[PDB]
Amino acid sequence: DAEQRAVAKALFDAVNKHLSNPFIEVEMRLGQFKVEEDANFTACVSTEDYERIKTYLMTEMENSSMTRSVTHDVSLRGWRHTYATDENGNPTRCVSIVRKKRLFVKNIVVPLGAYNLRFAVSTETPGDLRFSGAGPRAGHTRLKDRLSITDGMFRYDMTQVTEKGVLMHEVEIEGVFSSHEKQLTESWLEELLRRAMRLATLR
Ligand SMILES: CCCn1cnc2c1c(=O)n(C)c(=O)n2C
Repeated sequence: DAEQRAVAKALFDAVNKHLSNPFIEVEMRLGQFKVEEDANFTACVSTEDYERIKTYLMTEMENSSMTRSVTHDVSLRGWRHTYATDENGNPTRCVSIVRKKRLFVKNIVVPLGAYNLRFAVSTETPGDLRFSGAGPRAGHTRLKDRLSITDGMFRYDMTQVTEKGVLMHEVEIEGVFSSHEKQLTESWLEELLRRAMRLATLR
């Protein structure tokens, strides 16, 4: 509690200078270190931990708005092309083209036995949609089966990502702001830690 307030202030003092940037995004990702060979941190949770997180959120947030989308992402020259998906899971039309620029990244200290937490602030700038002419297979692709639960200023994202045949499970929390420059405050960052720590320690 007392230390949670300190890290919330440390996060805010580092992110404060960036809130004037348009298209800024803030996220807290569950994950773990040294779970695949060539990577340091991997933003994934186990299959059964994903499921236990799901029912927790389904029960404690059953009153909240819930969306559900299947999309097909293509990484190409640093840009991410998002495609809509048909009944078979296959790409149709390109809906958005965005470029992600990491601004600030912080590792959150976590209780022993809980999932690691990664706090990231970045810009996701939309781009010229004519670049969809490259098609949905010009680069590495990820099929994303996302369940989003929006609760106030927080959006929980639970995603099954099929990539090169293997299916991974991802859990993250995003900020839902009308104006992040005015609404992302210390007390918001303190709550983000509270809610992320709850998911990370569900065992
Ligand atoms: C990479 C610089 C060129 N470029 C400028 N804007 C772009 C690109 C691009 O390659 N791709 C794939 C894009 O999607 N956009 C929006």
